[PDB]
Formats: sequence, structure tokens, C-alpha cells
Amino acid sequence: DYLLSANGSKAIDFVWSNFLKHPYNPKLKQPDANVKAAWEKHADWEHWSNMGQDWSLNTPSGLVPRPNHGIAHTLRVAQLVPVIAEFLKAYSGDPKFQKLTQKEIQKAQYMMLFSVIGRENDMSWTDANHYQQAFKEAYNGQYSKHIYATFKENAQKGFLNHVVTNKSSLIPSLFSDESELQYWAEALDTSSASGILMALAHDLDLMRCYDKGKFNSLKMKDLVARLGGNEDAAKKLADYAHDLIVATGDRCMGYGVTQDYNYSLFGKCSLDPNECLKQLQSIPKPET
Ligand SMILES: Nc1ncnc2c1ncn2[C@@H]1O[C@H](COP(=O)(O)OP(=O)(O)O)[C@@H](O)[C@H]1O
Ligand SMILES: Nc1ncnc2c1ncn2[C@@H]1O[C@H](COP(=O)(O)OP(=O)(O)O)[C@@H](O)[C@H]1O
Repeated sequence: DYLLSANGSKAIDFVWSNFLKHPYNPKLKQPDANVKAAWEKHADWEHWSNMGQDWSLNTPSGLVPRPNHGIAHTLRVAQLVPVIAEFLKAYSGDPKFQKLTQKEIQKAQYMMLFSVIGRENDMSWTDANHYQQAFKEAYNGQYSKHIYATFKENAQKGFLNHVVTNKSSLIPSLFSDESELQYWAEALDTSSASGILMALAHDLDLMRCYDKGKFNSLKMKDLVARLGGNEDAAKKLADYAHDLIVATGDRCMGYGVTQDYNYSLFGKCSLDPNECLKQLQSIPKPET
């Protein structure tokens, strides 16, 4: 609903045009030879080829960049926020979440829009830990900037760039004042109701790229705990996330009726934010 607000649509246009519609950065497709050498030594370490994974996806309506962190994902995680909030209020048995007003829900939703824009490849936090440990392992302890810190700083920069010209629109309607805006700009680099809310949106959407075992263990347990041990409420929440994924033609690997990409549908949603919203809106929200 706030995704249809003036602030909402403007943020969407901004993150899409300035970040999400662009290819990943070729300089971050792989490490160099010396870094590669250090990486392979750990047979437990997921392969450096993870740096190049989900680079782009071929689709009837065009080549889709960053298919695992593009506009479909971004809008879905934003979409989920208000529903997650409703479920937390009903089942958590935690007062913090009854402290969750619409405005705080709206801020969380808005901020989710900026949640993946800093990405320059599809590597995980773990891959980045490994890269740095191997840039080290390779060159006698020499430091290099954590790749995820760069992603965070980029996302932060994007956000500051957008809010600078939209303050009269965003304050006081969405952000109460400039210092509240400051806190959220800071939170983008680096445990509150808002954070847990946003983390759970991220968590639920990972069903798109985690297998069932990995998704159910790494992500569903944490949601189940968040909802007062109510497994059933968690499942309904997961069903809606599933349906949003299916509505956008995305792959779903970790929950429900799994599927590969619906290429036709995903190319359409991923290359037109407006089509993506329409499809997401087509899914009935679960009742609490
Ligand atoms: N530790 C992690 N495990 C799994 N997925 C992650 C992890 N960290 C980030 N992600 C994925 O990366 C996305 C955020 O990327 P991030 O590096 O924060 O980009 P940006 O800094 O531009 O927001 C999230 O949507 C999430 O799906
Ligand atoms: N688990 C929680 N649930 C809800 N609110 C929390 C939780 N933990 C801390 N908080 C409070 O929520 C606020 C989050 O920051 P923010 O929304 O920017 O505050 P403000 O709206 O006053 O600027 C913090 O002031 C903190 O006291």
C-alpha cells in the first residue's frame, strides 16, 4: 500500500533506475590467481565461482541483471514487511511488536527498497569473509576492504543521494525529522522491532535461492521462534512469500511447490517495476 504512495513510487523509481536495472561489476566476478590459489586450500570453503553466480538471466523480454537481487526481490521483501508486522503483533507474545505503528512499518518498508542496491555481485557474506581471509592468506596478511562494507557504503550513498532532494516529501510524513532520517541512513552501514521486521523479510525471501533443508533450518526456525513457537502461523507467512515469488515468475527452491524460473513472467516483472507491483498486488494477504 505504501509502495503506491508518492514517496514509495519515487523511491522505487530511484532504486530501479540508479541501481537495480544495472549489471553487476565485472571487477567483482572473480578473484585474481593469487587469491584463487589461497581460496582452494580450504575444501570446506564454498568455491570462488560463487563470486560469478546468478550474474544475469536470459529471458524472452531481455537479459535480466542481478536476477537474484533485482527489482522482483526488492519489491517482494518490501511487500512482506507489513504482513510480517501483522503476524508479529498477533502471535509473537512480545510487547515490542505491539509497539509497531504503521509509520514504523512504512519506514521499514521504504528502507527495504534500499536493502540490496549496493551489491556489485551475488556473493554471500560468507564468500566475502573468505575473499578477505584469502586476500590475506595470499599476500602475507595484507588488508583489503570487506566487500560487504563496500556494498553497505554504496547502499548508504544511494539513500543519502535520494533523501537530499526529497526531505520536504519525506519529513514529517514518513520520517518525523532529520535525526530520525539520520538513524536510518546510519543503520544502512552499521536488534529493534524495525530491524527484526526487516530481517524477517530478507529471511522469508531466501526461499528463492536456498534449498528446502537449508531454508527450513537456517531461516524458518528463526521465524517460528519470532512468532512464539507458532509453526502454523509461520507456515502461512511462508505461503504468502511463496505466492509472491510465484507471482513474479521467480524460482523458489526452499519452500512449498518449488519451481524454476518462469522466464516469460520473470522477464516481465524484473524489467518493469510496474508489472512487478501489479502481480504482487494480485496475491491476497493472509489474515491474522
Ligand atoms: N549473511 C547472508 N546470508 C544470506 N544472504 C545474505 C547475507 N547477507 C546479505 N544477503 C543477501 O544480500 C542482500 C543485501 O545485500 P547487501 O550486501 O546488503 O547489499 P546493499 O549493501 O546494497 O544493501 C539481501 O537481500 C540478502 O538477500
Ligand atoms: N526490539 C525492539 N522493538 C521495538 N523497538 C525497539 C526494540 N529495541 C529497541 N527499540 C527502540 O526502537 C527505536 C528504533 O530507532 P528509531 O525508529 O530511529 O527511533 P526514533 O523513531 O525515536 O527515531 C530505538 O529508539 C529503540 O529504543
